[PDB]
Amino acid sequence: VIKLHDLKPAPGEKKAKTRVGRGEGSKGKTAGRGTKGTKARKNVPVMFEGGQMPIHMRLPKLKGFKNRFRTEYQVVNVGDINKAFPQGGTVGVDELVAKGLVRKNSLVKVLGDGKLTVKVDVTANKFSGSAREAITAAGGSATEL
Amino acid sequence: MKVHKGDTVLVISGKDKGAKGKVLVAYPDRNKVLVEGVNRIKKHTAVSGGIVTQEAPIHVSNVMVVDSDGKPTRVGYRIDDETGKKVRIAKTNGKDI
Amino acid sequence: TLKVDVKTPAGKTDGSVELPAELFDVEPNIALMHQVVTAQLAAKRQGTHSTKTRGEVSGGGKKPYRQKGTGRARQGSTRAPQFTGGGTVHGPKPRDYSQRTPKKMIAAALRGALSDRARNDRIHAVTELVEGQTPSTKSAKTFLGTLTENKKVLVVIGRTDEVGAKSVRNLPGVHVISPDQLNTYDVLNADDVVFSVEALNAYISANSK
RNA sequence: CGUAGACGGUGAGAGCCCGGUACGUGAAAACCCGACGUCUGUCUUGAUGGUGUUCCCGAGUAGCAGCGGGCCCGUGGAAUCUGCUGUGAAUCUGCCGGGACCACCCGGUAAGCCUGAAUACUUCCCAGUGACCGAUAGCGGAUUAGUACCGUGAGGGAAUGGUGAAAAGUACCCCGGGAGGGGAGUGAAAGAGUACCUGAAACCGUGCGCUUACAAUCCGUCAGAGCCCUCGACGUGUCGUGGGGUGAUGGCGUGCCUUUUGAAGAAUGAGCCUGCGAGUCAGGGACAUGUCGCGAGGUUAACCCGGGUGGGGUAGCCGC
RNA sequence: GGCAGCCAACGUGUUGGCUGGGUAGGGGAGCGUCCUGCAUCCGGUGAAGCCGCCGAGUGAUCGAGUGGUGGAGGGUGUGG
Ligand SMILES: [Mg+2]
Ligand SMILES: [Mg+2]
Ligand SMILES: [Mg+2]
Ligand SMILES: [Mg+2]
Ligand SMILES: [Mg+2]
Ligand SMILES: [Mg+2]
Ligand SMILES: [Mg+2]
Ligand SMILES: [Mg+2]
Ligand SMILES: [Mg+2]
Ligand SMILES: [Mg+2]
Ligand SMILES: [Mg+2]
Ligand SMILES: [Mg+2]
Ligand SMILES: [Mg+2]
Ligand SMILES: [Mg+2]
Ligand SMILES: [Mg+2]
Ligand SMILES: [Mg+2]
Ligand SMILES: [Mg+2]
Ligand SMILES: [Mg+2]
Ligand SMILES: [Mg+2]
Ligand SMILES: [Mg+2]
Ligand SMILES: [Mg+2]
Ligand SMILES: [Mg+2]
Ligand SMILES: [Mg+2]
Ligand SMILES: [Mg+2]
Ligand SMILES: [Mg+2]
Ligand SMILES: [Mg+2]
Ligand SMILES: [Mg+2]
Ligand SMILES: [Mg+2]
Ligand SMILES: [Mg+2]
Ligand SMILES: [Mg+2]
Ligand SMILES: [Mg+2]
Ligand SMILES: [Mg+2]
Ligand SMILES: [Mg+2]
Ligand SMILES: [Mg+2]
Ligand SMILES: [Mg+2]
Ligand SMILES: [Mg+2]
Ligand SMILES: [Mg+2]
Ligand SMILES: [Mg+2]
Ligand SMILES: [Mg+2]
Ligand SMILES: [Mg+2]
Ligand SMILES: [Mg+2]
Ligand SMILES: [Mg+2]
Ligand SMILES: [Mg+2]
Ligand SMILES: [Mg+2]
Ligand SMILES: [Mg+2]
Ligand SMILES: [Mg+2]
Ligand SMILES: [Mg+2]
Ligand SMILES: [Mg+2]
Ligand SMILES: [Mg+2]
Ligand SMILES: [Mg+2]
Ligand SMILES: [Mg+2]
Repeated sequence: VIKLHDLKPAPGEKKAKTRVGRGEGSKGKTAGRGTKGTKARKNVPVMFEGGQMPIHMRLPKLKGFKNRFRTEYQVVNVGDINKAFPQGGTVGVDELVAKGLVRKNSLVKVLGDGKLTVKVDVTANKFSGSAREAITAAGGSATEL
Repeated sequence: MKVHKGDTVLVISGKDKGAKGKVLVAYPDRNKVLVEGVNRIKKHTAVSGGIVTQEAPIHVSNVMVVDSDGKPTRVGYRIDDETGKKVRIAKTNGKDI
Repeated sequence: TLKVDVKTPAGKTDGSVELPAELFDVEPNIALMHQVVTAQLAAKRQGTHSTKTRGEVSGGGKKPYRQKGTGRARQGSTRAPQFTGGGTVHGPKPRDYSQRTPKKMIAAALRGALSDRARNDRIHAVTELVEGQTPSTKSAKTFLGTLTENKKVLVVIGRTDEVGAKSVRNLPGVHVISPDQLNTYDVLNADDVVFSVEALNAYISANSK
């Protein structure tokens, strides 16, 4: 028997809003700024530390460039494949998308950190030596496009 | 407005409720109607000066037209297919007034 | 797992309706439903109100008088917040309070409210409210009076049914909502909730799909 | 009663009293957008697919040199666009773009012209809405309002709403030259009489109780006799787990806020009251703290459809 | 004799041990006003505002506690 009357917030979900400079009983005459000063009037810049050159100013820059033409992939773990494929078999980009391991559009790569014990046929783009050896030892195949 | 000159009206509220009277003039601009015998007042006039009694206007909504049967009644309207004139209707009986 | 006898205006039972547990048997969540209803009212409210600040009032952009020699207190503008008839210190602006609530939040809150409703046994089945091609508010009033005695009743009617909605519109303590327009605020507001057969079927199918 | 229980007024909270609301109807004449019959204009001297070879397709332009602007680009290694000033190209194995630069391959044809649809804006008009204000607020302006008034100027710029249900706004008599008043009457009330609802505080008195004219004082507090009033039991006043108003007389006693190491300070501010007057606000902005759901998954913006807060929306986002 | 914080034992809040002066400043828990939601209720047999008396709370206060003016609107509760 709950009406619109019987609606209550969670305990502690509501914290009281502080009214600053609303009487000397709680917060008075200074509003949490204390005594006189520029912090008592407006503010201080974040990058300003008293006139001396800041830590973002007396430090060298990092060398080298960012390589705007970088090609990006996403690793898929052999152990994760083994866990998600107890039965095993052929695996492809659509299958991995359905399994939700990588983004649908993104391009995939695999590595052999985990262990494989189920025959899995892997279709991918870039293969590493460890994943290749794991696939070969698990009695399966893995072809790269 | 269905409360027109020459009609007979019955007072609903006020000290003169339940009394019958005859309408004299109507003020559509302020929707106030003047009926003799109701809203008794006293006026002091000095030119030859004395106490004189005149009729105080009453708001039109406080009266209803009484029918020929002696019963106050709402007013409806009908359309005559002969000429196209509009005649008022006593709602309780449907007769024309 | 609950069953309700469908009822007819003639007073005869039509069939049976099965209610799944996973939709109407969840434990109530007072905090969640409170948050959702608060967001509902926050969205309902319109944020149209404004005042004029010191920079928007008319005229008085020049110094009232000289600094020294006047003898009175120092002032800078005729329209300062200290002055009467001047601007306001912090003036409100036209604004909105739309609060986005996640779909699981709203769905879970509605499901909790409906589960509590089914627990309190205020859900019913009606094949049709009034006779077709004849809107009659009096017939609907008599039907609802016979069916229940609570002050407020909520009825869910399909969109294509117009006569029932038109007949039931005028009465004040009763409210009508299409099954696609059901919301937690109206669920909580009314005392009794009634489902039409088509509306309940559509709602259940949409939930299960 | 209700397909109308929106909203105002009527002598107090009215869907059944009226103004009116759901719902229907209705235009002689005029205006803006939407079809349906003389007449006008073009070409069917034209059209479609098929085998080799001998001035035009936008010029003082593209581009270049200097000097400057605007794209994040502030002469930096500086592409692209534009402009001022001088020079100045080809017509297709011609060009310029592809972020000082080019060989082979790769994509488009500059100096000519216009073109609806998504968008921004609201002086004006209509219909509505408001966890917007209710007369020092809200537009300066609910009222002679951009009026009075100030300034010869560009201009600046005010204050001033409420009788009552209706004027039924007090006949008449008396004091007074009038102003002003007292009765009598109107009205529910005149402790609503136009200086008009409610009428506080600063403000100015009257009457009553007590105190004070040997008295040295941030003016009060703690004791405290007397006088006056009050409540019960008991008689003429006396006590009683008594209150009230005054307080003669003794102890203690240096206003408040600032800024200060330091203030009663002879340091600053306040003549007083009534209101007005100060951490507010927007962002898929960011961090950390409680709270809620799912979970290796968590989720949406803009936008589409419901007089409704709902349903859709995988573009992105954050860790794995 | 009473209130309040921390802590230990046991319990579905009692007992026991300590602490409680504080500006700037931090943390925690609340009072009151206006405006909305709803369950509902008060009010011309007198609401709000106005002026007192008596009470009660550790506080901002409260009294669905009453007296004189006033004649038209407000309130509990949980929320925002
Ligand atoms: Mg200092
Ligand atoms: Mg200071
Ligand atoms: Mg400081
Ligand atoms: Mg300006
Ligand atoms: Mg001011
Ligand atoms: Mg203003
Ligand atoms: Mg907020
Ligand atoms: Mg109404
Ligand atoms: Mg009532
Ligand atoms: Mg009303
Ligand atoms: Mg009426
Ligand atoms: Mg540059
Ligand atoms: Mg360049
Ligand atoms: Mg060309
Ligand atoms: Mg062009
Ligand atoms: Mg356009
Ligand atoms: Mg006022
Ligand atoms: Mg002048
Ligand atoms: Mg009388
Ligand atoms: Mg006065
Ligand atoms: Mg008055
Ligand atoms: Mg004295
Ligand atoms: Mg003496
Ligand atoms: Mg002294
Ligand atoms: Mg002393
Ligand atoms: Mg002394
Ligand atoms: Mg102060
Ligand atoms: Mg100093
Ligand atoms: Mg100091
Ligand atoms: Mg000093
Ligand atoms: Mg002095
Ligand atoms: Mg000095
Ligand atoms: Mg000084
Ligand atoms: Mg001082
Ligand atoms: Mg100084
Ligand atoms: Mg001074
Ligand atoms: Mg002065
Ligand atoms: Mg922030
Ligand atoms: Mg958090
Ligand atoms: Mg949606
Ligand atoms: Mg203890
Ligand atoms: Mg302390
Ligand atoms: Mg402090
Ligand atoms: Mg009364
Ligand atoms: Mg009374
Ligand atoms: Mg009272
Ligand atoms: Mg009154
Ligand atoms: Mg109120
Ligand atoms: Mg209250
Ligand atoms: Mg609440
Ligand atoms: Mg609150």
